[PDB]
Amino acid sequence: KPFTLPILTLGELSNSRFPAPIDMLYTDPNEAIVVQPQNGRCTLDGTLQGTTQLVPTQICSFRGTLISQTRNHPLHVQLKNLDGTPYDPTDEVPAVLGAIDFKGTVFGVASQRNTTGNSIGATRAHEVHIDTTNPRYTPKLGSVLMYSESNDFDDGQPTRFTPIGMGADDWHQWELPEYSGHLTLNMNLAPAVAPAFPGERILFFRSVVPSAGGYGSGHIDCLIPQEWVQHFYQEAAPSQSAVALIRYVNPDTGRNIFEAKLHREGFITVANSGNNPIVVPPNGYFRFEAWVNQFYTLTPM
Amino acid sequence: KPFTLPILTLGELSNSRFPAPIDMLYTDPNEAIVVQPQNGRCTLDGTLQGTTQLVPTQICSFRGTLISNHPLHVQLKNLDGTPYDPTDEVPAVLGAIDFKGTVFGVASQRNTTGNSIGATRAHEVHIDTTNPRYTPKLGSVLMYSESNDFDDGQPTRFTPIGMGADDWHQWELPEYSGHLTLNMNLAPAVAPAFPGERILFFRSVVPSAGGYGSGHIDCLIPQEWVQHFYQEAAPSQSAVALIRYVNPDTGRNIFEAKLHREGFITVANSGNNPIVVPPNGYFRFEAWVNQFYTLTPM
Repeated sequence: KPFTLPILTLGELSNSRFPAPIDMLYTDPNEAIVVQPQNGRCTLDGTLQGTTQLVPTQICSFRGTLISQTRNHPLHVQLKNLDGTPYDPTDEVPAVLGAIDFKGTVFGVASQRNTTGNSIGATRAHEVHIDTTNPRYTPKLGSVLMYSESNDFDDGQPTRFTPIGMGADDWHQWELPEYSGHLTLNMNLAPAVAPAFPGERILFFRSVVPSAGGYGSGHIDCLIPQEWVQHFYQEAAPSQSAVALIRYVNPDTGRNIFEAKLHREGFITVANSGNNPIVVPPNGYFRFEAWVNQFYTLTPM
Repeated sequence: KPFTLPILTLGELSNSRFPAPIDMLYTDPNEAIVVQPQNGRCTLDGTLQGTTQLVPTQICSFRGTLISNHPLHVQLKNLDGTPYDPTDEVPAVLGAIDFKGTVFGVASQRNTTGNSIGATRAHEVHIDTTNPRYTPKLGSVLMYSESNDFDDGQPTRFTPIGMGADDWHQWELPEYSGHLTLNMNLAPAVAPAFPGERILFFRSVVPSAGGYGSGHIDCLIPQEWVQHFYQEAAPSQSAVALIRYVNPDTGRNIFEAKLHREGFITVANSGNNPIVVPPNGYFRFEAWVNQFYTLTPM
């Protein structure tokens, strides 16, 4: 079964680490870096890793039951899986699938539709935020702590968190949260990735997301788009080497814009050409060319 | 080139009319109906119709510039950032809300001009698509917010969340150009062609910001099918593709359905109780058939 990439253009792709469209391709203009995101992790032969799940509108969402305590009002959410199934802390995953995979304050909307009590079916929804550096951000243990200026939430009722953007100018998108709290280390992580040679840089799919105040830039970079995650998962094409050579191509004219290494682990490196941003045709997209090895030398893009 | 369906399960699929996961399959428990949604419209050979675009998180979103219950007049652009041309042969800007109701969400800004370039803000808003100023075909929509903390002249984004009031009519199209200028370039209405058949819907249950509204949004095919048909562009060998909902473990056909070339599904009405399907099941293409194929009662 031949390995293939989706033929969606840049403006037709979705971020795999935040529910947003892709705005541009991006490489670090200062240096090469090492990253370890947990959403948007899928090998080329279709193995999901980290906290990666398949629904693009559920990335960084939470689902569960509100638990009352004992101005910013605390809202403890006892989690279930985003697909409604019970959450099992013994699963070999870093946290509930879809959990926020970086340090920062994410603002969004928490909503409820009552299933028990005297008002079954009654609904409410208000802005909330989740600080993933809070010691009660414990999605591996099965709970997160939200905060809201509204106390209009019903105890014991189903509660969904939908993320919107930056709740504060405090994002560190490559710093993993402590999924089990201050005491216990992270486990079952998707591996860290980095260029294997000097002169190479990871190529990111960059989105710019909203912010509820301040001057935060709103950058979220993913290794592959969510549509690629869905594609590899379903195709499960055998990887014939550690490195697939791919080209950003103009499908109308056949012109090759630049070449890149698509690693079996599920991320892209390009040869550093080291200045100001990447210009690609809006009708173009990546196309698989051949299976190569690590000793392939990339032409500066 | 053979026709194929994605193998994603129900809980792995996205609604094509709202940014939400699919919750269940659904048919009308009383009668056959006629529907004409404008999002989630794609023929089996990959022709997008209506206001359908490809990004699943952008459905029912708006993008534009704030011009001037505090009213927020938004001059629209396309969701992919390109300018919006009202002369395009579309019912409205791609991704626009395609039903009558109050949709609540968050409006956000990041300043690009003035003395505070880069400054941001975001607040809950709602859009009443029955408002005379809901005119996404002309290129503008009116939002309302309890906060005044918005800067005019600045890029403005609306992200939908759910019901702003218990007033949804998901099959009643809005007046995209206002009370004037009846809708144009619409994706066609669809309905079962025979008695005893019903349209099979992919149903989402979305949030609500007050009241007892059910939150139902039904789509003809999931957004992943839209993306898949668009890329594959497999020629339709007949007007009706026979598909079966299968259990991949056992290979058992749970039920069969007609997948019409226009891009919607009908099943043989079996009356009673909501639909029981295994979590690991998915639709797969079986063969090309015609209108005279008799579906087994679902």
